[PDB]
Amino acid sequence: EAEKAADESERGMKVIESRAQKDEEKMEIQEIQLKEAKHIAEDADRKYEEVARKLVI
Amino acid sequence: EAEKAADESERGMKVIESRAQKDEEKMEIQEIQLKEAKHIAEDADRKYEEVARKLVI
Repeated sequence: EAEKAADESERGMKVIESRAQKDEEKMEIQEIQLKEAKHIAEDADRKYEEVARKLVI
Repeated sequence: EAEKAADESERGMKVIESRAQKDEEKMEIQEIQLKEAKHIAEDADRKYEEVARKLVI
């Protein structure tokens, strides 16, 4: 009985760990995309303010 | 042997569940901030285009 319980727990542990690792990898990719979005936002903001100042002059 | 295996399996399942929930939260917040940043980027690009045209005029 204990052997059966241990094997079932082992299988559940392995599958849940695999799914967690894959979702973690995708989360890392999402963070990379967020960083790129941050950079694009900052660059565009600088563009806009510079152009507005030049237009005023 | 079975007792020790069961204890280790329980601890591993606990830690994997905690890490999985952490990953889900990170994925959610990453997606939210990503969408907000993309919308801000769209707004900035539109503003840049409009002010550039006015500047040429």
